[PDB]
Amino acid sequence: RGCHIAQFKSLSPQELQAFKRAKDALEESLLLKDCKCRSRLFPRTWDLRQLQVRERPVALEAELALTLKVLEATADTDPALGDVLDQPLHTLHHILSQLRACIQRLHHWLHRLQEAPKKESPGCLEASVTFNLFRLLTRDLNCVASGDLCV
Amino acid sequence: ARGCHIAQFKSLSPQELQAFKRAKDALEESLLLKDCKCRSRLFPRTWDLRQLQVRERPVALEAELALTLKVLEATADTDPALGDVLDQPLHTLHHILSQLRACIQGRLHHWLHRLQEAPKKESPGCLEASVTFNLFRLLTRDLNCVASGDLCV
Repeated sequence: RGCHIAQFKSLSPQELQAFKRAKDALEESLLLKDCKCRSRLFPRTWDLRQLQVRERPVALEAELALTLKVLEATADTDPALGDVLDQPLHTLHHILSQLRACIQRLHHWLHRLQEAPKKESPGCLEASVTFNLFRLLTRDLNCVASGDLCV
Repeated sequence: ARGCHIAQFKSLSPQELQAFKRAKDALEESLLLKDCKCRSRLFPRTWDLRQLQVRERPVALEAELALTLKVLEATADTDPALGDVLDQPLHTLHHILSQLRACIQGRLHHWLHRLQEAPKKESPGCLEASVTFNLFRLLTRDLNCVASGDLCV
């Protein structure tokens, strides 16, 4: 019952760093092929602040679920890269779990995130969630955790 | 260029870092839906300036820097929308290059050779990527190391 979503507004130096190592390793694992994408999963032209407050949670969760799904596919396919994603992925689960435990126009975007693991290559998706990772944790997440004072 | 003054680049500024950060974000977005990646790594995480002796680190940083500062210059010409974001960063990037030059006159030779031979071995999509992912490390860790001389072990 005692949820405290306002905790995710802040994140922390420890988490941030552990995520950076993940990103630094991922990007480093993306450089050796292959080609990427043919569409954009997370355009810098769109933003969670577009929807109404009550809808932003479901978008974030979806976003999370996808980026969680892909980084799991990667963690498996590359054991060495899995050692740097192990804890970050765990924290990523904790965030989403807490999200759905405390929540109780957005379908042109949602439906699109459905046509992703079936319309894009693994490398593409991996690059997508990787570049978007930091925006998810610090910006998008912060936005939802802040409710009515996120405009 | 009227002396050696790079200590001003040790901590940089939250101002500039934001401009580079948004620049890095825009760069990555362009990379998503375009010409693939590299066949080899230009900036291996295993490779570090601290491995070199203090007197040769500035040179290595110089090579690392000019490479990215070129690939970016090219990008800002091919994709002008990106150039409005890369604009100010590049000026700073040049400024540190200029200041750096005024400070100067085995494992090193090979590294600055793969970088010097890079623009004609890897794809433009590969280049724009290697220097983007290495951007931050260069501005914070690598640059700072050269500005710290002996005190960077």
